[PDB]
Amino acid sequence: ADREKLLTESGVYGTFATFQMDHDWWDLPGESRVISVAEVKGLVEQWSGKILVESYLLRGLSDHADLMFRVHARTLSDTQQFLSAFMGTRLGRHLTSGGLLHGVSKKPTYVAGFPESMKTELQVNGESGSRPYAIVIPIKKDAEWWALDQEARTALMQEHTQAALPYLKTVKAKLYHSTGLDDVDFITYFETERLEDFHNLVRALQQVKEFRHNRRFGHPTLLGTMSPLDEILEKFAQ
Amino acid sequence: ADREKLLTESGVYGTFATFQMDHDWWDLPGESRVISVAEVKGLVEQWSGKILVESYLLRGLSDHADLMFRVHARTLSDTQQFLSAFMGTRLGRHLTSGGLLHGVSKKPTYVAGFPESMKTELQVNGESGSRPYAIVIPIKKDAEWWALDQEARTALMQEHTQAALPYLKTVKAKLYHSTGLDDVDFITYFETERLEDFHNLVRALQQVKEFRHNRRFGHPTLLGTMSPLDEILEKFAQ
Amino acid sequence: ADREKLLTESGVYGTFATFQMDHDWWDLPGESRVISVAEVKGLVEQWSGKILVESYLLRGLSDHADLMFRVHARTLSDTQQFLSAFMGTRLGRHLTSGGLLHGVSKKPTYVAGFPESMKTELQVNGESGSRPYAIVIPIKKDAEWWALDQEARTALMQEHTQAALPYLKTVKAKLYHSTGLDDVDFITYFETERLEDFHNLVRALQQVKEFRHNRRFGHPTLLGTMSPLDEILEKFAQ
Amino acid sequence: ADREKLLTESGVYGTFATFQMDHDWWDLPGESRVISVAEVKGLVEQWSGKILVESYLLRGLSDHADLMFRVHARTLSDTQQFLSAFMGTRLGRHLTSGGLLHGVSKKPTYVAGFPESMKTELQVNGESGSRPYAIVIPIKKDAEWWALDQEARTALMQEHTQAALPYLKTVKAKLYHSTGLDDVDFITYFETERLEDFHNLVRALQQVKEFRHNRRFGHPTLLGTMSPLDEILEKFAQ
Amino acid sequence: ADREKLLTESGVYGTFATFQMDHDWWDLPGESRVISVAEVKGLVEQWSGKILVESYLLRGLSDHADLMFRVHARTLSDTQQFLSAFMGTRLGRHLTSGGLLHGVSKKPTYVAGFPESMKTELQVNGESGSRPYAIVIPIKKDAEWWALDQEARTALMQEHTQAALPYLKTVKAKLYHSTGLDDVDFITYFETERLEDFHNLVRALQQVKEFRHNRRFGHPTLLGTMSPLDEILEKFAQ
Ligand code: HEM
Ligand code: HEM
Ligand code: HEM
Ligand code: HEM
Ligand code: HEM
Repeated sequence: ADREKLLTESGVYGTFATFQMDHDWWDLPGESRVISVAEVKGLVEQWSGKILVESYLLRGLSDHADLMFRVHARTLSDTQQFLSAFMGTRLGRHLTSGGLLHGVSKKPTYVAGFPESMKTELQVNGESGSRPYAIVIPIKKDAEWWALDQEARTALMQEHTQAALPYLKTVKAKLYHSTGLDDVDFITYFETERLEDFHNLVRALQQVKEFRHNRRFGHPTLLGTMSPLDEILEKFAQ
Repeated sequence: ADREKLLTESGVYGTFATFQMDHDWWDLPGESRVISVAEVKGLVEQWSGKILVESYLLRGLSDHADLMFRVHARTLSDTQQFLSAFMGTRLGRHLTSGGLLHGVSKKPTYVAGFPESMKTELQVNGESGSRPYAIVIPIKKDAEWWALDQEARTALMQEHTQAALPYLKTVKAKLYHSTGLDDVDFITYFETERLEDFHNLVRALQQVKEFRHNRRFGHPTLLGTMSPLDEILEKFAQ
Repeated sequence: ADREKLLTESGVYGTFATFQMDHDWWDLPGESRVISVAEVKGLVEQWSGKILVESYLLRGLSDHADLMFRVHARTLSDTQQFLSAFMGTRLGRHLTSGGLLHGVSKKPTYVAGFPESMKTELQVNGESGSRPYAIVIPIKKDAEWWALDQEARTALMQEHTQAALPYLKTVKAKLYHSTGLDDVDFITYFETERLEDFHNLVRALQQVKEFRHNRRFGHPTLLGTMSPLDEILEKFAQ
Repeated sequence: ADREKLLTESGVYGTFATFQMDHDWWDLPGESRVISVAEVKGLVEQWSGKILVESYLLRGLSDHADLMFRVHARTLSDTQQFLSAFMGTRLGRHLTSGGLLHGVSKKPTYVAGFPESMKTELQVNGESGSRPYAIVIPIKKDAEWWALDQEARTALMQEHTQAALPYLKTVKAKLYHSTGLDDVDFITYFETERLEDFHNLVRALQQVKEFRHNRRFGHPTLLGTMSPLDEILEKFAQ
Repeated sequence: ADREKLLTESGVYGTFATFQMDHDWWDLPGESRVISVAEVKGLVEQWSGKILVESYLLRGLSDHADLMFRVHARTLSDTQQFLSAFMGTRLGRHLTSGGLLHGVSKKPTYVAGFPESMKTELQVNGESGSRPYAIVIPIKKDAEWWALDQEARTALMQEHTQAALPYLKTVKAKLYHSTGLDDVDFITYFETERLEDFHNLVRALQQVKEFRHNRRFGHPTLLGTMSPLDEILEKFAQ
């Protein structure tokens, strides 16, 4: 059950790591490539004790990116060790590291102050399907947002949540608190089988006032398809 | 007829994919290059069932770009599969992927609220010629735009449309709704045999108020000439 | 006389194309380099029917640039074909394409509304010398500029023109209308034997109000020396 | 004891130097790599008279960076000579230099003007552990900050200090005065065993008014693990 | 004495050229590298008639840069010819050219309008030492600055000069007028034996009003050590 503990509980660090495959990877024979896929596969299993790693095919959906990992760990030391080991494998040595972002999952700041009916809706179980699309949008808030007192922010966030409620059924959302660990305040992560819903979700949110306090939004916006690592890697060994 | 259903109907995803050819492609003999063009040509025909692909020569018109595809598909899964297959062909292995943008085609938001005579003019058949120039300008709206109510935006869009009406006859326009799928809100796409008209069209639009709510406009602005894939690729195999 | 028709008449497209030579070019023997200069020389002659090409030594004057062409053509199709052919020559295959900008030459928008004495001074023949320095500054206007009515813009332009009049004799100026063909509204081009004069010219213009409506100015500012192609290329074949 | 004099005394220059390992490093045999690690190790020891160098593993924590040095020296001349020597070693020749920033340590400008109890708290010994995480955030103040008089700035800094006091015990902080030696005003450096606390510390500080006078903040924000040089380099010679 | 005429007189153009050494330079044997240093050394002496060149070790002090020349010439033609010949030497062919900026030295615009005591202090001889640190900060003024009349700017500059007077003794300053020749208005250049003083100088200047009319400041800020060309190049041939 500890797999779920990393995915839901607070205190857990989440890292998003992007990679792009070099040209000269394909100058390697398909034999050696398949051997290299085995190494990576094996390294991940070795770390299955200390961290949970999920993989996404970004190739053909996000610019300048083929692969993303989402890594859950209780210390970033562990995530560092893993990612460094990964980048050291034969396969990793032909990758170019793109972006890298960290944030901790936390007990919610505002939700207690929302009405009880809104709390009930937030508990009712949302999207949960196999091989969803996944989106990742990093966000930095403006100075104005921190200047507001708690009551003001709580009210703006209630408005946010209200706009989003109709999309709970078809879009799963997870929030990571990132300030100080890199150049952004939050990493937002989403899963959905229907991208048009996620698009409508973001359009709904562009109406709420809070959404203009986002000094940075995307850059990049990462789009991909969530899949087992073997499947993604096996595609590269052809 | 399903080819036109992808080009006109709502719900269809449109992807714009840019590529640049490596120096070392030309270090390959003209024989192997012509072989490689056959592979790509064949791959596209294999996907002719599930997607429609159109090609544009950007070399010599847009900076740092040789080729662009506009890809229509009902799911971005299919577009992903295609693009990844493409990038894997021998030809694709010597390409560097530039930008990548997605947006869904939608039933119009404001046009119902326009006067009847304007609706008639929008129906009257515009530009439709062979081997036109094509332009692509990605756009992100400012926060102020979303703060406006529906009535205010409808009025601003009627003004936009009015400015553009005289150009219907010589410029074809298509709009893709992109928010959430990448870093922009819209992808605008245009065809014309006379670039002067398109330039005059944009100047006319720079007068309307709405046009200042474009927090981002171009970067890149892509200019090319639309042509059959064999013609473009054949040029690279010389 | 048609050479002058391309340089002065309206409707003519002007393209500015920058290039930088790769390190590995020099790894080629001086024999092959001279052969390659012949090929380029020959290609230009073959296009002398449909376009006019002029060349500028940017090496040592503009950062990250060795060569610039200014190409006049009546369609960008023809400019595309040429530049693509050029980039295909053995010499072109060792070049890295820098920036690329287009604009059409047009009948003047404001000059009719100026006083008659100012019209006469604008007619009086300015600088025209061999092997001048050449400068190219791209410009994008701010939203405020388009919000102004014609009367306001004509008055601001009369002020611009007034500031510039004393420099007509030692600086030649040409303006290209670029909006919609790339990320800028204008391409400005100048020739002078005395760079201090051009520097004073720009200083004089930084006083006029209109000059603060330039949301983008330069980036890059291109400086070079105008010369026959054979002389530039010959220098690289040593 | 002079090691501590460099780390705490005023007048001492501090340099932060980032590096990333090239792909072709791994194309060298493990033999030669181990040789190369010996050379660097030896160079550092030769400079142990004139400078103190500390090392941080950025690989897997900061994007596009594997290694950082923090170098203390009494002249930047010495730091120059060392870094240039380092970049010349065989290992250094397969590195790509990322960012580089300098600042001098100074006697505090505002702390004398704080209340006595706050001064006592600042003296009380904070975090001091082995192999901490390290963070580095470069900062540039806005024009408004310098326009304030000394009294206004003292008051805003007292507020900053207050917000940060609870974190003294679990976060060590060091400030370098950087204006004029590069494009920023300050380099901030931190050590902590608990990244959660650092994150909370930055959140607490986002409430104070002074924190909005930071025209630039991060870009990059550097995150790593502090460790002996032999251990980091050893990792690369596998 | 004409060496000093280029360094002090008006009308003289000054060019700042930055370079970085390729990895593959060190793949050349130490024999060939020392031969290459001879070539460059000789080329400089051949141009000793027409231009004065001074060299600076940027490696280890400025990011992404190893070498800088400051070149004084009466025409930029001569600077262009030199730099191009330089970049063509075997040594220059393994260099990557970084930034490049030009500006003319001019008779002062405001100093006549200052009080007489301030004029006397400006005459009293400042810093002049061997092998100083050198700093170069490019500056672009904001639109507001040019909107001001001459009296306003003279007053703002007197305030600048007053803030700076105490540093005349330990910092030498030189100003180049750059508008129109590249993307900035001024190139500022400084020599000092004590970097702490220069830092304090810039801090003192950050309090004057004029200093917030700098729309761009640095990017880059170049820091190095001034030395004979032999010594710098010799270091690279080891
Ligand atoms: C799927 C529907 C969504 C729901 C139900 C939802 C709900 C919430 C809730 C309840 C919070 C408050 C967390 C707390 O109390 O600590 C929150 C925060 C946040 N949400 Fe969403 N959200 C949704 C979609 C989105 C989207 C699409 C984005 C942006 C792409 C987004 C961006 C954020 C950000 C940046 C915060 C943190 C703001 C802050 O605490 O200062 N959310 N969301
Ligand atoms: C060729 C003639 C043109 C016509 C007839 C036209 C017409 C329209 C119409 C009717 C809409 C509203 C669609 C809806 O109801 O959702 C629209 C939207 C839009 N148009 Fe155009 N347009 C033209 C050219 C352009 C050009 C040149 C651009 C920009 C390069 C442009 C940019 C946009 C954008 C960004 C929107 C989305 C507005 C929004 O919903 O915020 N149009 N256009
Ligand atoms: C020889 C000195 C110059 C003269 C005589 C001159 C004259 C003019 C005139 C008459 C126009 C308006 C043309 C029309 O009515 O369509 C114009 C437009 C323009 N000029 Fe100049 N100019 C000079 C130098 C410059 C310089 C140095 C720059 C900037 C580097 C510049 C930037 C522009 C721009 C961007 C426009 C287009 C403005 C608009 O139409 O919205 N000019 N110039
Ligand atoms: C417990 C941790 C911290 C403490 C105890 C602390 C305390 C202080 C104190 C006392 C000063 C004044 C130095 C003087 O008077 O000359 C100062 C300056 C400064 N601190 Fe902190 N701070 C802490 C954390 C941070 C953090 C997390 C940041 C930013 C990420 C930061 C940014 C700065 C900056 C930029 C200055 C210079 C302000 C100026 O002189 O304009 N500090 N800090
Ligand atoms: C020894 C210290 C300095 C002294 C004595 C000094 C003095 C002066 C003087 C007298 C002028 C006006 C000359 C004229 O009439 O054109 C001037 C201009 C200027 N100085 Fe300084 N300066 C010093 C340091 C600096 C520094 C550190 C910077 C920036 C890093 C700087 C930036 C400028 C700029 C951009 C101008 C041109 C202002 C304009 O004409 O718009 N100066 N300086």
